[PDB]
Amino acid sequence: GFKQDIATIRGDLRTYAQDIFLAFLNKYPDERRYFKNYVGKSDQELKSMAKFGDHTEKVFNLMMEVADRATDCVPLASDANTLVQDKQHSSLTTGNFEKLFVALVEYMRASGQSFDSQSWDRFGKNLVSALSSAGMK
Ligand code: HEM
Ligand SMILES: [C-]#N
Repeated sequence: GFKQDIATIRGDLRTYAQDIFLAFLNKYPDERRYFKNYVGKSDQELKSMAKFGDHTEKVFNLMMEVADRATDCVPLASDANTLVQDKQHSSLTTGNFEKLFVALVEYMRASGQSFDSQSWDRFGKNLVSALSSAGMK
């Protein structure tokens, strides 16, 4: 279930973080231009970049924290607010986050692993709603 998935993802955090983030940029190429140092690089070129590994680790580390603090796949309003008030995410709309979770849920289904994809779908949707409520457009 959801709680086991957080353990699975944490167990190989860099590998999952990089793969899902890559699935996200490739499915939604417009989102690549938010990350200027990732423009014009192939999957393996990005995986050879130290800063890509580091960034993706930190993102999925935080996502797992929010997921672990969540009750029944609903994240904390203060966790949502953190994402909304952050300098780096100030010029985003909830649409960017929705796309990340589509790519994440798709990835889970296409993998061979027994991920609880429906719980991650709910989690994504509840996070998006919590982002709107905190003032994200
Ligand atoms: C729940 C989902 C997300 C989480 C948990 C998250 C978290 C983070 C964190 C912790 C950082 C700082 C990493 C560091 O210190 O290097 C960061 C950077 C950033 N994120 Fe996100 N993020 C999420 C979704 C998104 C989305 C959907 C976008 C837009 C496509 C986005 C755009 C950015 C940008 C532009 C930066 C700054 C780039 C840089 O470090 O040079 N984030 N994010
Ligand atoms: C943030 N990626």
